[PDB]
Amino acid sequence: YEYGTYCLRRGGAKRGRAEECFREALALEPAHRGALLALLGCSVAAGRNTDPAYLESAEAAAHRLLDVAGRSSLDAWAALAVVYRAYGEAKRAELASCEQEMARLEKQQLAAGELQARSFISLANTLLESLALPAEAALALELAAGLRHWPSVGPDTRTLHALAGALAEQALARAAGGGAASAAAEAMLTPGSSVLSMMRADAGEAVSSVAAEAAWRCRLLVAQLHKARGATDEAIRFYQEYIEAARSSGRLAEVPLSAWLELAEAYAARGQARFAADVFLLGASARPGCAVLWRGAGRCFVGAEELGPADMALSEANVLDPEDPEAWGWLALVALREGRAEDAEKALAFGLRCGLGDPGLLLDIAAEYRAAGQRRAEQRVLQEVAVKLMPESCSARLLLARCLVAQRCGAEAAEAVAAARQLAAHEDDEAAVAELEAELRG
Amino acid sequence: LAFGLRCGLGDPGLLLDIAAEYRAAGQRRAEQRVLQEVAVKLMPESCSARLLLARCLVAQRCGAEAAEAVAAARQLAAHEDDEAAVAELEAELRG
Amino acid sequence: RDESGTGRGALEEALAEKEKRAKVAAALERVLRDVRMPRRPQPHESVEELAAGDAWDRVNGCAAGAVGGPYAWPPLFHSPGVQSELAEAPAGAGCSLAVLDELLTELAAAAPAAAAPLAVRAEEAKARARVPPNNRKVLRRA
Amino acid sequence: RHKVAAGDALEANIRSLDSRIEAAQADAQANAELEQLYWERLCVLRTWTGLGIPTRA
Amino acid sequence: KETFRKYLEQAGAIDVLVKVLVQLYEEPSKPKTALDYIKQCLGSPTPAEYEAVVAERDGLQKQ
Amino acid sequence: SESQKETFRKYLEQAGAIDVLVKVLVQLYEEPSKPKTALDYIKQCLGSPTPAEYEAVVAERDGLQKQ
Repeated sequence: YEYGTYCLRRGGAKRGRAEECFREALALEPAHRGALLALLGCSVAAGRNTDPAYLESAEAAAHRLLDVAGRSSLDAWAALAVVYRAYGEAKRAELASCEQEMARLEKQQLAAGELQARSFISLANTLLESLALPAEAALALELAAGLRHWPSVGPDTRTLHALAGALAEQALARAAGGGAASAAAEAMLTPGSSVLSMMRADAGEAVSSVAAEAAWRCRLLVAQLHKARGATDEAIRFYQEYIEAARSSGRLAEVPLSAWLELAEAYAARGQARFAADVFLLGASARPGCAVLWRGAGRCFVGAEELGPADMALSEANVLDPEDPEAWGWLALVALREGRAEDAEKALAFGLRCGLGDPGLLLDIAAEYRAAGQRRAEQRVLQEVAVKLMPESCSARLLLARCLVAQRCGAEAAEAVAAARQLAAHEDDEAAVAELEAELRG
Repeated sequence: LAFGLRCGLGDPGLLLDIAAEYRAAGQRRAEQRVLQEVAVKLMPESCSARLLLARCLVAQRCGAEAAEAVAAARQLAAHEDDEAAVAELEAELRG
Repeated sequence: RDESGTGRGALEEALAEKEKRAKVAAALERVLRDVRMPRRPQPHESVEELAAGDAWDRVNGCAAGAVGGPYAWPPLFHSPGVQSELAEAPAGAGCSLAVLDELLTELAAAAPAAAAPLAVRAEEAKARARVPPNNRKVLRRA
Repeated sequence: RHKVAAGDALEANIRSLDSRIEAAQADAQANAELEQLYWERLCVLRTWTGLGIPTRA
Repeated sequence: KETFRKYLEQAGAIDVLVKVLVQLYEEPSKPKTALDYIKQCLGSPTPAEYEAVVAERDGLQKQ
Repeated sequence: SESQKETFRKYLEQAGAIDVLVKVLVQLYEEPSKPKTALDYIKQCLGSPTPAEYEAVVAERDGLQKQ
């Protein structure tokens, strides 16, 4: 299920792989979360006509699995109702009697129908966040709207419905990735918006017990919408206000790691690189378990050219041993900038033995080696980065050719002659090729 | 294997077979502790085993083990196809 | 050093095989669901061909005296292959439905063994004649 | 009334071929003609579609 | 997956396959080698060498 | 009709089988170089449209002319 969620994070690339993982989990064992994930993944199917094709007709097995998970389950009946309403002509009529079964059942528990709308919202929260299916979130919102008791529902549940709808809209914009994602952000920033109403309800302390938990995420999404709109300074101010509220209630209790990364990126976009490094270090100190944030904190602190705090953070980044292919390389770059030539060479070798080398970090390390020039180190770094990390980029190939020419005269011009035919669509590469030909002739 | 290494006589063919068995389900530490000792102590004059260990070390750690490839370039097992294989391995290490 | 040389490649190969199987099943499902039998025009019958049907409908389905009256059941339609099978008189409609049955009654005494195999083909011809050739022909019969 | 009688002969023909088909399925289990029968079964089925005969579930 | 299906729909191979299957189902006398009937419905597969040889023979006859 | 559709599916499964088209689909998916027209891919799949003995008649005639 974790692998399927990771695959569904990149939904448009490995959807077949995610479907295969869900099928493998379902064949291995009956899991409610796995069945829900498989149903939410098959629910779109490009309008139920893609490779899944009649997955709408095949979801009778999913409905049977839902009935096996719960004999009288509001969430299961709501999932079946959502599937019928999104994929049928009259099957929602049987879903209305299914919803009427729970409506009579919910009254006995009290002996309103607030749980009737709450059943769809829980499926909406699972689809939008855990399953990352904006289409399934929209279908669950449609089912919640199609619940029979529209007028008498709870305003806090209606506030939860509005928060789910805003999350679904943001997820739809992010999954589309085209047109104008800021147009939805402009609508959310326009006067009288639902996100503004959620912020006003957060400001109001009368009903803060059950509304502020969703209002915090609403404010974070509003800050992200402002950042996507472009007002990075005002978005950073709103995000800092949200972080202050998080410090008031519980700092790592929400653990907004992606939001902290976005805030660090927004602060680093402006000139406050040292302030961005301080904020990243504050988040890392608040959450000592998430050692992956320490790598980004050290990368941000390296920009202020203060190698002491950079190495101090890089030690905690390297505490997480194996998955530090970029952190070990950054530590090697820091050591090569300050002194430890042999240790930097060993750490660069360890980073190369690790999975992936970062292109920009490799270019910076190659520039540092060129400054503290060594022919063998330049050949080990720049040529490897050009061959593997940046095969398409001809500027790195030209730099490696110049380094090899300076290292071993005109006799090492084999790579220069090989890569000199196609070089970066001219501009300055014509002058670079002219200099390379002059060096080869010399 | 540690007990046998502490023991005096390591058999060359048996060590080569054990190294091939480890390479079938490769472990880098086992390969470095087996094939290097076999090519150094059991058969230093040999070239084919040294070339195989050089190929394993190159596939393990890229340019850090190019010294073994250079040593394979010194003696390439009476040339023939072994010299061409060593040249291909050297080109791969350069790439 | 993570031992990702083996195992990870096998998992990637298994994922690729599962994806290929899913894509093949999807293509097969699309091709199977695309199946449809197109509508076609009703094939016309010649007036000479229609001449044999109506006379047979008079002889087999409208003659007063046959087994079933003028509304004998099940209905039958005249086809050249079935009619030639029955053929294989002075009124010109010999070896018809009414003519052969009395002949099969007549030829049973002389040659029951010959009548046994011929009636097997005749009954199959009688069974096939129940199937109408054309859509409007059943409407014409009705 | 004419539509039911035409489909009655085809359904009996469909029953007769399926009896040959199911036996050929048993024959294949003990061991092509089934593939030969299906097109003839499709020939009978399309005639019901062509004439517009009512289908039986 | 979905991109491959979209590319196949743009190519139109599903339409040709459906037409071939419709022709095969409509033809009563089903051949034993249905792939031969499918190839006959499709057209001329791997005939390029024979076409070149026939063109060479026609040029020899003309000259 | 449902019976007509079931008979068509059974006939397609029996005669020719889905594996013949599945092999072509699997080859097209495995090959990353896919053309704009799938007719070229079908022709590359081939399947001897003319028979080997049928195509050999012109070759035998040419050989007899050369003899």
